[PDB]
Amino acid sequence: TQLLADKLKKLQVKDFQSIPVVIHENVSVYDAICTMFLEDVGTLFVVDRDAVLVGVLSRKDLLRASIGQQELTSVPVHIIMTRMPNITVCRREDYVMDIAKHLIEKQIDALPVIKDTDKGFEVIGRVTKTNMTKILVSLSENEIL
Amino acid sequence: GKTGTQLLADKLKKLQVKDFQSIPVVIHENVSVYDAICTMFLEDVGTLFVVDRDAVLVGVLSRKDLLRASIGQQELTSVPVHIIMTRMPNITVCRREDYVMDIAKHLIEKQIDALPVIKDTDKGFEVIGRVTKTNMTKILVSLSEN
Ligand SMILES: Nc1ncnc2c1ncn2[C@@H]1O[C@H](COP(=O)(O)OP(=O)(O)O)[C@@H](O)[C@H]1O
Ligand SMILES: Nc1ncnc2c1ncn2[C@@H]1O[C@H](COP(=O)(O)OP(=O)(O)O)[C@@H](O)[C@H]1O
Repeated sequence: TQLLADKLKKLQVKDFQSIPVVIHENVSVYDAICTMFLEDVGTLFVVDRDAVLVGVLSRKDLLRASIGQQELTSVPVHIIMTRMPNITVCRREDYVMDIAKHLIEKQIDALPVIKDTDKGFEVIGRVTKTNMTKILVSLSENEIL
Repeated sequence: GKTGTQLLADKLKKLQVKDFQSIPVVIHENVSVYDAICTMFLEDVGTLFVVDRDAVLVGVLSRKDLLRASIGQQELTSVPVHIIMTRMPNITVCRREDYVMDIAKHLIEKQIDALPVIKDTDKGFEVIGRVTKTNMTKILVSLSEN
């Protein structure tokens, strides 16, 4: 059954990514939490003015913040975001299997799908445990490839 | 089925929760929102299950449930979690003998991350395990290594 595993290891992000949810880095912690409920997501991708990736913000970053009791309404998200270097990203041609393992090796719920531009790492989707769970329902229902 | 991907599908459909579950992380219903937020970081989970004086399921709590609460206009941080829990009977649960992929549809269709695994007792559901999207993602990985 090794060529079957081979073939799964070649499913690509292109086909299984969700949209990106992004915020500007100069947005407040309060505003980012708001966006989190409006978009009903679990991770936000933080961008700079033009509009390259610069960090990420999970439910736990924000909860940590709101329990910290700084002036939330004034406090910009670059203060608390997880920053570049230093985020696990992927690209549309990356294999979902690899991505699944990163999500496990690194215990995070989502990766950003970036694109190498003449601006930098721009954000063009996400891939998350939900995507993985969907790919896993699709296979059990024999609906892939 | 006739094909490789069909046989793969066939085994996927036969996997039961009992073999793909994580420990339950469980709090009492008279604990504060603040304590819940702490337990949540301590145990490093995204869903706490809430039980009563008899150890019987009474609700769930997600990370966003507690985020919403901790920034409510009203002070909700000091209040008991039963004020703010998603209550029974509108919690979706599962049992050891349930098929994993039946549970994967529920996670997706109902748009939740975890289902408590429970045991029927004459007094209600006893929490005996956790099933989440992390469990699900591990099964995918295993497909590629195994
Ligand atoms: N793609 C990522 N790359 C690097 N770090 C991340 C990434 N996504 C989240 N993180 C950080 O790692 C932690 C894990 O958060 P995550 O697993 O998404 O959910 P949560 O914090 O809601 O339980 C958070 O501190 C988050 O900011
Ligand atoms: N197993 C469940 N059954 C019923 N409701 C749940 C269950 N798990 C979570 N919920 C509720 O559904 C909403 C979404 O939960 P979930 O996706 O798990 O976390 P979050 O709110 O961080 O996105 C929350 O209000 C939570 O109380």
